[PDB]
Amino acid sequence: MYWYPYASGS
Amino acid sequence: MYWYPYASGS
Amino acid sequence: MYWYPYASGS
Amino acid sequence: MYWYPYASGS
Amino acid sequence: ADTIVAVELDTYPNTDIGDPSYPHIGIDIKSVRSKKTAKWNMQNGKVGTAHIIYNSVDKRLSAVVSYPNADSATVSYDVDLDNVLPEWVRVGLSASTGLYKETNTILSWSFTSKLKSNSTHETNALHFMFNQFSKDQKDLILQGDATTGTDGNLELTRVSSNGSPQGSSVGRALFYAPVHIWESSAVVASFEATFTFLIKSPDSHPADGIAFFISNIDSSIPSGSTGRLLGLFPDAN
Amino acid sequence: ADTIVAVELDTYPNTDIGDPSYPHIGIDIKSVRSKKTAKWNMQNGKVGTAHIIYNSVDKRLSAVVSYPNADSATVSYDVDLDNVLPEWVRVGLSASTGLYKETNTILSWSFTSKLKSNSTHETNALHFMFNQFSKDQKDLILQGDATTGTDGNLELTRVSSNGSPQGSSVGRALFYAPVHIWESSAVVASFEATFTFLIKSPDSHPADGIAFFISNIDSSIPSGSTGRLLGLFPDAN
Amino acid sequence: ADTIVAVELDTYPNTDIGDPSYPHIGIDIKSVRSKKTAKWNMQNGKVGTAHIIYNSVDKRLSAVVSYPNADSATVSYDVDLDNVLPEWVRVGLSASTGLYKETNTILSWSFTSKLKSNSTHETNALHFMFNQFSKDQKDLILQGDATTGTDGNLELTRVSSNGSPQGSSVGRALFYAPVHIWESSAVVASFEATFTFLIKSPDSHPADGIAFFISNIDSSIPSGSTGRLLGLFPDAN
Amino acid sequence: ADTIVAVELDTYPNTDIGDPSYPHIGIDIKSVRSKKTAKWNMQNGKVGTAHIIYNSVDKRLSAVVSYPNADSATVSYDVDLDNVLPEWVRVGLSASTGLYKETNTILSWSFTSKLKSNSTHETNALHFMFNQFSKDQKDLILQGDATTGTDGNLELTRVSSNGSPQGSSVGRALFYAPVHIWESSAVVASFEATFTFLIKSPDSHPADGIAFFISNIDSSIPSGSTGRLLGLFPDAN
Ligand SMILES: [Ca+2]
Ligand SMILES: [Ca+2]
Ligand SMILES: [Ca+2]
Ligand SMILES: [Ca+2]
Ligand SMILES: [Mn+2]
Ligand SMILES: [Mn+2]
Ligand SMILES: [Mn+2]
Ligand SMILES: [Mn+2]
Repeated sequence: MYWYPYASGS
Repeated sequence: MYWYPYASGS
Repeated sequence: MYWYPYASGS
Repeated sequence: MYWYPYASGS
Repeated sequence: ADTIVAVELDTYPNTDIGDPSYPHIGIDIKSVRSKKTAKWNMQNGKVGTAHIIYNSVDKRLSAVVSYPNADSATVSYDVDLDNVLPEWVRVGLSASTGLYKETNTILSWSFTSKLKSNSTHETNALHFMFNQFSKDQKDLILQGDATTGTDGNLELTRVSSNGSPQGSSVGRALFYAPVHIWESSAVVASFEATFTFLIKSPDSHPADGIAFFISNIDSSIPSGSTGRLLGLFPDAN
Repeated sequence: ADTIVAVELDTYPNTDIGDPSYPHIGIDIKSVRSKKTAKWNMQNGKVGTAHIIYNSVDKRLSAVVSYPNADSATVSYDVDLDNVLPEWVRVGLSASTGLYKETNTILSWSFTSKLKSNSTHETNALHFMFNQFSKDQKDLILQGDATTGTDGNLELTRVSSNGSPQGSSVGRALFYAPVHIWESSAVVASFEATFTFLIKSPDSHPADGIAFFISNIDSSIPSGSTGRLLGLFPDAN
Repeated sequence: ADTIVAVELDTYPNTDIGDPSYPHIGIDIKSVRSKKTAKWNMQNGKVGTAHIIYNSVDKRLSAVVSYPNADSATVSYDVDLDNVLPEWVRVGLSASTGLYKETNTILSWSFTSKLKSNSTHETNALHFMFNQFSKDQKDLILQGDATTGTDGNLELTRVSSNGSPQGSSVGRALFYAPVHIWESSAVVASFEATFTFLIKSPDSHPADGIAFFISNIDSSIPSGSTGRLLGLFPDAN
Repeated sequence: ADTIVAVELDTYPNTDIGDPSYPHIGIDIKSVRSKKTAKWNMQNGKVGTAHIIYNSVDKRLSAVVSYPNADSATVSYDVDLDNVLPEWVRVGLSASTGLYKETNTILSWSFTSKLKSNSTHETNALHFMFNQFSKDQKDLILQGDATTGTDGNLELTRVSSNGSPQGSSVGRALFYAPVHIWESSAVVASFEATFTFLIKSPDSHPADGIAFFISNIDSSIPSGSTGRLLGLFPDAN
């Protein structure tokens, strides 16, 4: 979770 | 000793 | 580590 | 068959 | 009624209810009429080995049965156990005899169950292994004619003073603790069972078989389930 | 009454009944008056680990309790469990609070038991591992104020909705299936239990502790065994 | 050359050689051109888990890759390893970067292999579990840019002192002892590998991936197998 | 030289170097002159079982040797293996014959090693189990006259075309992968080995013994270590 491409759970 | 019905073995 | 009696490692 | 030296057994 | 899933080692063919015309191993889902079978070259008088496995990734239940230095019987069937069983169940062994008989002796039994949940390395596991059974086996639930202690083995059905099998007999042995076989928030659920057996028939004509089963926790021997029903089902439907 | 054997993590010093004047870990044999203790640098709020081991060869019960990147506390005691416990027992975790309180949270718990009988490699074994407890843990027997479900942990004693421990609380959790702990002819018998706990306290000094115990199968919380008695003993004899 | 079998966690889509146009997990049999793939919602910066399983009964190789409280990606393939791999192999982890990079960190890795020969319960087994790697891990063979020691992790590809991944890097880690993967008469053969990885990338899209592989004992990194080749294959055939 | 720690099953008494006057089992620390022994009722022609255990909490090395339906020999010795062995070692079996001979046959061999470090649940483990040995056992290092494949067993010393043991013979078998037996930042380090053997002497006079040992990774058979030296030590000092 610094950050991430096509991502995020809820 | 004590053998079986029909399928093979010793 | 909210806090603790006779404690603390290093 | 094939028994031993000195300590007991079958 | 009960919810039964079983892997049967059928020694007597009752072609009047679906049995192929020879000894076989099969997978039963809530019915004695196997969903899939495989001819098994049963060998009277010899100690054999049964191996059952299942994983929630493939959702395929497989079983292997073999004798030392001989070919093996194998049977598989795709099934989502989530839609068939409750999440908490009990596991055991069942066997029976009827007009014809055999000794349904269990020499050893082990089982392993693993559940990995919706978390990093969150695995629950249960494992038990029996290589000899004591007269008083407090961790086993003995139903019907099942008994333990006779030479460190588990006799699932009646046997006379020294080895003669009796007809019309039913017995089961379930592990005392309930088992968490599946969960919703589970990444991978798997279990594997193994047991060595010795089916013997003084006269060269055996029946009826041995089965490894999974059921609801309160399962008990159905009324009149001796013989062809392997102490698992109430009727032949 | 009950036959108990326990390794306690005593957080409060009850010098009025034998407790050394400082937090400690000890080995109790049928009495809250430890046969042997060891200083323990308990750490409020930190997750810790306890490791209990025993083998019939050395007949020595040992325990290790430690916190990450900190020193360990060790305690051993020579004891022949054959002459103390019945051959079939039940294992579990116990905890309590009194005037002072603390949370007695178990994050994971595992146990392994092996019985090698006097026969060409004939081992009986039991093993269970809990990395997360569910709201309905059917393979566990919860007694007293014990509950499972929150964050997937086992809370041995009462905790408020917000997370504050409550005074005068007792709780125990025992594994459902009986455990064959020893036998007359076992070449080797051994077991090892492990569990991670989290003890937090809002008030000054916390109390009263957590304990791993082995008891007769039908054991239950003695009346008034809250506080200094850790829910294990009826009196301080 | 080398005989390879691998389950890859492909982070970059190389449509020019078969890769579906999105991050995916796949099963490679002697070729970087996956015999079967599955979409994978890779999550930059999050610790994930990979689970690979195989058994000789079903002859089906399966893999599960997931992140906590997220969905899983699954992929299976029917393959008879008897006719693909020599009976003695070496197992390991491989990873790489090219123009784009990512960290290929392994936080833990375990493997279990069981070979049940055709004899009254005669099982051979191997099992290792690494929860933390040391600076001098003598039971591991590190190839290419692979290193162990930092935070007790295995860093498969180059990482700067500050923690930034480097481009054009290849690394592999193989367990020192050979593994008897199959046999002519094994009633049942099976293995399961598990490992948690942490893939982080500073630039736009990360690359190129991590892979679990099985190879001939004397295998080594092919020349120029950085980037799209995952340090496993010499060319893209 | 080498650093050897061993548990010997001495069949021939060489009272000229310390042996008590009868078959015994003993613990050797860098010398063939056991630090502690125990009379062992060796039974020629029978398959026996050896069980070795050790944990860093008690720092006590114990061994049990028994035959089915017979008494057992037991020997223990307090020793901090940290001050004796390097942290990476190799484990194996050794045996020899001299003027007198016996068959030093190994029917099975298993070993388990666990290391819990300065972290929450950070355990490294190694486990291998051999129930049958193949002609080509690539995961074993055979030294001296040791051979495998003969009926699925491991013959540690020369045996004629069908069973006659040879004099003046030495052989060893070490597990291929190095073992991390201890660490500084370790909370609990433990290992346990088990092997079944069959020592037979055509003439009713056997010698010289079998030993389970731990040594530096590069250990090899000392010059002239046949007979009384069990292929472990260069002299009788
Ligand atoms: Ca039938
Ligand atoms: Ca107290
Ligand atoms: Ca790619
Ligand atoms: Ca000697
Ligand atoms: Mn049938
Ligand atoms: Mn106390
Ligand atoms: Mn790909
Ligand atoms: Mn000696």
